[PDB]
Amino acid sequence: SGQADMIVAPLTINNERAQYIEFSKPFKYQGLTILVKKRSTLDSFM
Amino acid sequence: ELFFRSGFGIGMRKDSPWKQNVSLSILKSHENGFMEDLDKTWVRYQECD
Amino acid sequence: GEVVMKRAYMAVGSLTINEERSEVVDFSVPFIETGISVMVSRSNGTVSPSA
Ligand SMILES: CCCCCCCC/C=C\CCCCCCCC(=O)O[C@@H](COC(=O)CCCCCCCCCCCCCCC)COP(=O)([O-])OCC[N+](C)(C)C
Ligand SMILES: N[C@@H](CCC(=O)O)C(=O)O
Repeated sequence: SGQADMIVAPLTINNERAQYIEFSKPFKYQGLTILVKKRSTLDSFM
Repeated sequence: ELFFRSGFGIGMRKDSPWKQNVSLSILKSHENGFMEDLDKTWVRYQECD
Repeated sequence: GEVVMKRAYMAVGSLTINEERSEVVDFSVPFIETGISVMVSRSNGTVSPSA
């Protein structure tokens, strides 16, 4: 829309976005990952 | 395991008179170790694990 | 050198994008991430000095 002249952000290079804007060479190589929720249980000597 | 291994880029418009020199200044900063400086100071902290 | 001298229009292979090449040839988006890594024969491995 002309509001911004550059997007300096973690913008993922995609086929969808590449049809409209010019991505640079990646400054960070990465991928998609799944984040999930994370000692000793010796009750006693018996 | 990692999937959809697409990186992060700088977005500019189709014309983008800066498109070529931005990419050349990003490959240069990988080789110079500048991006390893940024990874050290912003990404590699390792508080607890 | 083949693409630079117009002997070929493409250089599909294991070419790594870098500074000097991008000033004479027009690379595409990477299809696999590489870099520089060090391969060392494993040192077997031992127990900690304070086990
Ligand atoms: C390495 C082996 C070689 C050496 C072997 C030596 C031979 C041993 C000789 C003899 C043992 C004779 C049988 C008595 C032992 C208790 C059994 C019992 O039912 O206790 C119950 C109550 O116990 C407790 O919860 C308290 C035990 C710890 C605190 C100490 C209080 C005094 C108990 C001892 C008084 C001294 C008696 C002295 C006269 C005999 C067990 O409670 P629980 O909740 O069911 O526990 C399950 C375990 N869990 C919690 C891990 C899941
Ligand atoms: N693949 C590298 C050469 C191999 C290397 O030296 O790591 C290149 O295209 O120049």
